[PDB]
Amino acid sequence: ATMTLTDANFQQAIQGDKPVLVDFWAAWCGPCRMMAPVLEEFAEAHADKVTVAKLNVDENPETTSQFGIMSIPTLILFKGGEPVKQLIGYQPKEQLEAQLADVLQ
Amino acid sequence: ATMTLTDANFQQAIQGDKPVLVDFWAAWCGPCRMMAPVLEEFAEAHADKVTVAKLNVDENPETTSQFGIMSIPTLILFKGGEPVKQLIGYQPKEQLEAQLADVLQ
Amino acid sequence: ATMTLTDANFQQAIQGDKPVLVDFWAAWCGPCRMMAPVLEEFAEAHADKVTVAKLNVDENPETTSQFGIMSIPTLILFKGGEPVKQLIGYQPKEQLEAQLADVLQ
Amino acid sequence: ATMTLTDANFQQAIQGDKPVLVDFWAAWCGPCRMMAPVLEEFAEAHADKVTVAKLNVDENPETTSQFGIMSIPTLILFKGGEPVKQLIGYQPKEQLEAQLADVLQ
Ligand SMILES: C[As](C)(=O)[O-]
Ligand SMILES: C[As](C)(=O)[O-]
Ligand SMILES: [Zn+2]
Ligand SMILES: [Zn+2]
Ligand SMILES: [Zn+2]
Ligand SMILES: [Zn+2]
Ligand SMILES: [Zn+2]
Repeated sequence: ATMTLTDANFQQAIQGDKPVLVDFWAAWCGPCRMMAPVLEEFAEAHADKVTVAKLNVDENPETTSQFGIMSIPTLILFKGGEPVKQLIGYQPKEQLEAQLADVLQ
Repeated sequence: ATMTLTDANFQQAIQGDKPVLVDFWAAWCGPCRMMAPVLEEFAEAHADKVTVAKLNVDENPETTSQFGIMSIPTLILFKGGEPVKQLIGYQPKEQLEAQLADVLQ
Repeated sequence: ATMTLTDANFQQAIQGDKPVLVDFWAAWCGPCRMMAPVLEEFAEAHADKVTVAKLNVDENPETTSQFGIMSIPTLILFKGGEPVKQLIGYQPKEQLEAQLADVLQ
Repeated sequence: ATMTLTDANFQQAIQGDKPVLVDFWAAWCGPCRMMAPVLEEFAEAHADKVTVAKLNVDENPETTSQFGIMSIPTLILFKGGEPVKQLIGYQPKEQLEAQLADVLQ
């Protein structure tokens, strides 16, 4: 249920009418795998409030560099086309709920 | 030229006239000292469009908690009484300028 | 099941052959609260392989700066008095098992 | 003089004679470009004591995943056949000196 973003379609994605939660991940990132199902389900339950997207850092160096990613996983919540929150590391469902409580209001 | 905020006066502060760029810092912070001058100059050059302030996370957990802060430093531009943009880590002069050019007009 | 470390007793605590996992946490860190119980069960179940400890970054800026902490929760595994692993962010029970696979033998 | 390590020749390098310092990097890494000359010079000044190598995480997902890499860059010093110390993020030459020189004899 997650939208797949690329260096090419990134800007378009975040200029949308719904906040966008972007998962910066990689295949080599063990925690990212474990997190995928949790994020997918999170996406399914709140598609009415936020769009959850994923960006493969291995294939999109431009966007990853632009937002200064330092560690993988890293999720950035975009509102109005700007980064307003940056979640570092594994995010359990309870934290996604708590951190995006505002956009989910 | 850098207002000090606390849990007690924080709410009032972000409800002021000008947008407020809040630097959440900690004594253990790595690039904060290296950032102090950058923020001073930034404040000096944008006195009319923004108020630069600092919040020591070591002594103000409530606000730090509320805004889901995890990285130090974290800069959050408040406009409309809510975060409109957030930057983490060391932000040099030009990057600060490029990143904020769009939320200060 | 979890010893408390400070700037004053930190060096002594890591000066041994038995691995020590140090959770660098803060009062303002929501995730950290959610993880305390996961860390506690882990400590109890692997006391024979690793010593689990906590260091409150708000009160211990020396050690925290020494190891270059940038975000909170950060757990550092020490072996032979040197940091051999830095786990960034929330660590679910399974990630702790995976990540510390080596020491758990 | 730094070696380029791959999933193919990785074990062969870290398993032998002298210590091996591996720089896990990525094209999107912020401080990696800046760190390149620093790693090269530190390597030369301690060539008898350590072999310095680079591993692109994108191109070599297996080794990256095996060592639980999360932050880019991550430096891991291998002794015998295992990690004896890890550093994350940008490191100027004097920090590589302060952090690794003593552990290299
Ligand atoms: C061996 As030297 C020049 O780093 O003291
Ligand atoms: C500073 As040295 C251990 O390379 O003589
Ligand atoms: Zn939900
Ligand atoms: Zn300007
Ligand atoms: Zn176990
Ligand atoms: Zn030296
Ligand atoms: Zn010397």
